Amino acid sequence: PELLLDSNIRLWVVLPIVIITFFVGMIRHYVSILLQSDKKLTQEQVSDSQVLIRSRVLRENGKYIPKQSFLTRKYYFNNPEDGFGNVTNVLPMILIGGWINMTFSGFVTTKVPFPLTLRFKPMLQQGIELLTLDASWVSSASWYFLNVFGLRSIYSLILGQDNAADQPADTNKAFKTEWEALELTDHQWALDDVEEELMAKDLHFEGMFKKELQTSIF
Amino acid sequence: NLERVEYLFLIIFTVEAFLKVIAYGLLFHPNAYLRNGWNLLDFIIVVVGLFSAIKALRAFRVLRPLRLVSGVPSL
Amino acid sequence: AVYEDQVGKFDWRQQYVGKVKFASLEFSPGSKKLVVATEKNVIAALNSRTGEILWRHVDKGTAEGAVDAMLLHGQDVITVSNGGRIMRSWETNIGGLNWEITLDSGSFQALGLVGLQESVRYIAVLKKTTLALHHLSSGHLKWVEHLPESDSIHYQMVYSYGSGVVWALGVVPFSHVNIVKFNVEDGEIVQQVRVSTPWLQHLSGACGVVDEAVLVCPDPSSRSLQTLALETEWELRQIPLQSLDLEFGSGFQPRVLPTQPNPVDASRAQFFLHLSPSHYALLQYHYGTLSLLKNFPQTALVSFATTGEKTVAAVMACRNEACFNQTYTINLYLVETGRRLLDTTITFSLEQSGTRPERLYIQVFLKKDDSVGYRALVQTEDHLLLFLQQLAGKVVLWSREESLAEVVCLEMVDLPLTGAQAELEGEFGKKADGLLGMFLKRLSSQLILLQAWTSHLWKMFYINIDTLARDEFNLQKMMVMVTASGKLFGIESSSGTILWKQYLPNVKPDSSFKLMVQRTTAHFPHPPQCTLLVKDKESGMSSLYVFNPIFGKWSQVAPPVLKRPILQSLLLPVMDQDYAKVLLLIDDEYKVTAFPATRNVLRQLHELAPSIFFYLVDAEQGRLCGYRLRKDLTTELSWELTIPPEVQRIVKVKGKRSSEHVHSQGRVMGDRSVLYKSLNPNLLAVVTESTDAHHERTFIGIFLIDGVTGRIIHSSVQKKAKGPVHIVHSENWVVYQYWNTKARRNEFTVLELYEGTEQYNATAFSSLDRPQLPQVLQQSYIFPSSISAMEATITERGITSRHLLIGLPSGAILSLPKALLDPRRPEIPTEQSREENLIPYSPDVQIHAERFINYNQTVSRMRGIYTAPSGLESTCLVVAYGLDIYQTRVYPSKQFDVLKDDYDYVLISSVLFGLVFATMITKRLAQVKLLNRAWR
Amino acid sequence: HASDWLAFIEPPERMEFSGGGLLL
Ligand SMILES: *[C@@H]1O[C@H](CO)[C@@H](O[C@@H]2O[C@H](CO)[C@@H](O)[C@H](O)[C@H]2NC(C)=O)[C@H](O)[C@H]1NC(C)=O
Ligand SMILES: *[C@@H]1O[C@H](CO)[C@@H](O[C@@H]2O[C@H](CO)[C@@H](O)[C@H](O)[C@H]2NC(C)=O)[C@H](O)[C@H]1NC(C)=O
Ligand SMILES: *[C@@H]1O[C@H](CO)[C@@H](O)[C@H](O)[C@H]1NC(C)=O
Repeated sequence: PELLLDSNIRLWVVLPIVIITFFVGMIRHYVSILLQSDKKLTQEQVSDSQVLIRSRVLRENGKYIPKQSFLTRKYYFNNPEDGFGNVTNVLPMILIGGWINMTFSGFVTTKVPFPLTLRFKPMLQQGIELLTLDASWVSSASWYFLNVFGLRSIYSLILGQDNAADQPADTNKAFKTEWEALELTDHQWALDDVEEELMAKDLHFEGMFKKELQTSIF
Repeated sequence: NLERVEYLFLIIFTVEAFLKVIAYGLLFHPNAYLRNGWNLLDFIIVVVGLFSAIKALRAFRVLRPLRLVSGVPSL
Repeated sequence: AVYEDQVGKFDWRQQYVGKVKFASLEFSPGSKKLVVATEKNVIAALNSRTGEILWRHVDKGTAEGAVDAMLLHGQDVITVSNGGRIMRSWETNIGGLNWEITLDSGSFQALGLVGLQESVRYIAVLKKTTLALHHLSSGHLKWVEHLPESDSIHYQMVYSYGSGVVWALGVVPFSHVNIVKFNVEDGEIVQQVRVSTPWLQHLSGACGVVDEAVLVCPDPSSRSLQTLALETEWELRQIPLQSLDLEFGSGFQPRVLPTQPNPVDASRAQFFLHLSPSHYALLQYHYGTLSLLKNFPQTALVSFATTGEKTVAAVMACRNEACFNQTYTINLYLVETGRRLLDTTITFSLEQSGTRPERLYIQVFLKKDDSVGYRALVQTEDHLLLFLQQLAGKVVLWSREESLAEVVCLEMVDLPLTGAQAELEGEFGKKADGLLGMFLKRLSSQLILLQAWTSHLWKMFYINIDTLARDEFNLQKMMVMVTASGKLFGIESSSGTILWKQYLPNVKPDSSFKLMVQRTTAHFPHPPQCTLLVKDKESGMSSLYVFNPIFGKWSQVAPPVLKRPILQSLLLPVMDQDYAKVLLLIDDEYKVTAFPATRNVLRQLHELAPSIFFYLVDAEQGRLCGYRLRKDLTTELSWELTIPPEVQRIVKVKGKRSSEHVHSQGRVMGDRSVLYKSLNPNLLAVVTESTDAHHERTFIGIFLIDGVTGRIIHSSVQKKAKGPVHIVHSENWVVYQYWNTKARRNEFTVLELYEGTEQYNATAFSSLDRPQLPQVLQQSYIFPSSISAMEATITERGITSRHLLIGLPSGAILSLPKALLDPRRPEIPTEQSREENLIPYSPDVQIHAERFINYNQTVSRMRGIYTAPSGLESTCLVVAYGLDIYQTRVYPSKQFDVLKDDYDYVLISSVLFGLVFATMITKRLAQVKLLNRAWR
Repeated sequence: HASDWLAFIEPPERMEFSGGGLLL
């Protein structure tokens, strides 16, 4: 094309950036896992949380029990009960970017295969000092940042779940909120006409007596 | 460049030796092969330090391949 | 350079001195020196063991620095120069200076050395009116006397010895001749003698003094010799040569060569007589009798020398014949009796076809076996110096090519493509068969490449003209140099080793040269081809020479014969079917000649005639003319301009380089707008100087003209200015320097051209369809030095920044950014200036030592700077030629294309290994922590 | 929307050729 490049720069400046950023991300993930947190909770907190979860589950699924039991539980919960670390996550990114800019900047790295406008030029050519060069040619720092940004999906794929990248309050308040939310719920039984639904068609006794009765293990 | 590569080799060997010493304490020494490796490492670091402060002991580097038999099974 | 580490890795310098005029070799000779003076007004001391330079002194290049006379005495040298005005005493041992004085007015005639009582203590200087004696130790004047009858008698010779008196001889052609004897101690005119000679006309170049101050002159008209004893005679004595049976040549001037090894005692009684071209006679004089000691017919050169009390002559001739093999023999002879000294012959030869020696200087010494060994210094016809010794296989000790001190042309041709790849082009990437063939041959090629790789690693622990191949970066080229003496050199551009030489016979000292590269090395079946045009100054005859840039041999295709004087030349970009660019020549009758004149070229010119224009400038009458080519290779006048020579005179005319490329078609000043440049490809910049030399009525005029139609795009005059003027005209701008007399300082002036805000036509540029004048912006700056040369860097695509290379008189070369010389720089800073990122105006440009491209490899008397692209977007090749030759490379934009030479592989490997190790350790620690937390 | 598309403006070409100077 326009410029003639030395193959040595391709062999010795392109790959190391990718290797360094990949392994830096992996190390960041493993270190973040290593010292994630250590939290302890007292008995009252977990007991109250379980009570709140039970009340929420009652409110959500009271439509599968007889109405008398639902209202018996609703008489309860109303009178007696409800009423009685990062520095290593972000700073190493900037530090490594600065170190790479220090020890690698000063030459053309590669070129994107699609045309761009002059708006792209100030971002992709931090190190070079030319004036009329096209915006497709990129510097080393821009390539490093592009490589950093374009690895979230790869990290999510090759590594478990998603990591290695950047992006109750008051018991009485919760008790009052749940008391107010539960007061407007009414029982709606879901078994009123189950028999008629069952009687519509014959039972599905197909594909049940295939194979053979198991004899022993394996 | 071969002079500088010895620095990397020495530092990785000595960090390995430090890990072993911390792990075992006063049981790394009684083993013969561990003692041989530790003595080789000590000679190498001593000669490197003496040379850096200011070539006969370099032959002790030739003893390095023997350490290969210290860990490989069936040998 | 920079960093003090790349010193000598890319640059190289060669030093030179001009053609020898005087020389002196007699020395201790324990110290090995050779003091020489050249025609370039330079005096140097060369080592004799190797031929290097111990010290060198360069004077003014004009006629006010010519050396008139040179003498040696002990360890000191005496020089008379500046038209008989300045006398200097150089200390040879240290290279400094003992003293320097100024003589009175007059014309120098001869320089002599006198002494008294076996001790030399005075210097005698002769001028057409007077004679002066000065002290030798300090140079203080002793006395001056006026030569009687100086109005008509032309005095030409001075002779004296240890007697105590000084003679002075004057002649009037075909008339009386006068001899006046003064006394050294006081300076009275103690004797006068007059004689009559109606047959001679010269005294300096024909007569001589031998023995006890005896004057001897030849006479071919009387066919004899004339002698006169200046001591006790007052009449001429004639002696015929029929006794010795010689014969003067017809239409030739005979010469007499005496010798005087010691200025104190008398001269030797034996002397040489140059009788005919290549005819000498060693004769001996004794009391009015001449004895034929020896004769030498068909001999080239003779010389004298003396060691201790032995005087020895040296004779150079050739063996067979216009000598057959250009092979010459040098023999030693005793002066007392004509006799060869056995085991002294030296045989040498000259490589060039039509050269021959012209000077011979001999240094003698006494050997251990009481023998007389010697060495010789020979200058050939083409400014080549050879130092010959008395060995068998090492007859040539060293040689120097001193024709390279007057380089007049220069070109760079890239080396031919490597044969191992040029021929591989045919066998690689070639279609052979269907879809089943190319992949099979590709995998076979991969297999053989693997085999080559394995072979290369197996050996890890186990300059010829026809092997030249270009580099991958094309950073090595083939410099082609043309010298004023008529010699062509083909030199490697990487180490400065002469690869080939060629000679052009019968080249006048003030001819005009112009060469252009016709065909390059990008077409294998055809050879590269270059052409050289030489025009004679006086006769006006013009000639062409076609040759190969790589080998130097003349091509088989015979160039045409130019029956008329050639006015100008042009090199079209139209290529023949042989990929040779067509060349046109316009002669004195305004009809053009084409080369090559093939049928295809003739048809193409017949089709393309009305699109080619010639412009001619006559500085004598200040008249510019412009013609248009017609269909049948005839020309018709199109435009004409006149500048009255009585007010202004043209000094320069500059056009843009035809092999440059402009990258951007406009400039951005911000706020989403573009200012478009006016890139006229036919613009001409003409510089004129006023004819009024007064310090308040002198001016320099600048004209920007169009070469096709003749419209004067711009006219300007700068007042209170004086030449010389150095100008650079490039893609969009013009920068010229001058001298201002009212403030007495050197100034730069920059003009820049811009179009409007909309392109008139973005598809083509026709000079017949541009009815709108451009916008011109001008500015000026102060430069605190003088300038010897100026040039601008070039690149393949014009992407890198532009720099000006300036050659100062001291010897250094300065690299000045072009962005500093911008007419748009504001005096009052504004917000728009800030958003344009423009430096506020400053009237002075500073010179820093860090900006020199040559650290201390200074070039003396610089005359030219040449720049080459060198197949890479960040490097440009620079060659500066003056008295010396210097070659280097420059990167204006810090070499963004090639990896830095200080790359640390070990650190990269160490950091990679450390990252891998840390990854492994952290993974293990995290896994163990999770496992231990699972089991509480 | 100007000051863009400038890098895509390929240079035009000459329509005539001229050479010479001071008399040789
Ligand atoms: C810009 O200049 C070019 C060169 O003259 C113009 O192209 C020519 O246009 C004429 C008529 O306008 C045609 O007859 C020629 O055949 C064209 N020649 C070529 C080589 O294109 C072009 O029209 C001009 N553009 C404008 C806007 O005036
Ligand atoms: C021009 O400057 C260079 C600077 O490098 C001089 O080269 C140095 O010379 C000194 C004295 O002999 C040596 O000790 C250094 O080793 C030289 N440097 C290098 C890189 O070789 C050079 O001598 C100067 N030119 C002249 C004529 O003195
Ligand atoms: C003398 O001439 C022969 C050919 O006749 C040539 O080969 C030889 O090189 C010549 N001598 C020298 C010194 O060039």
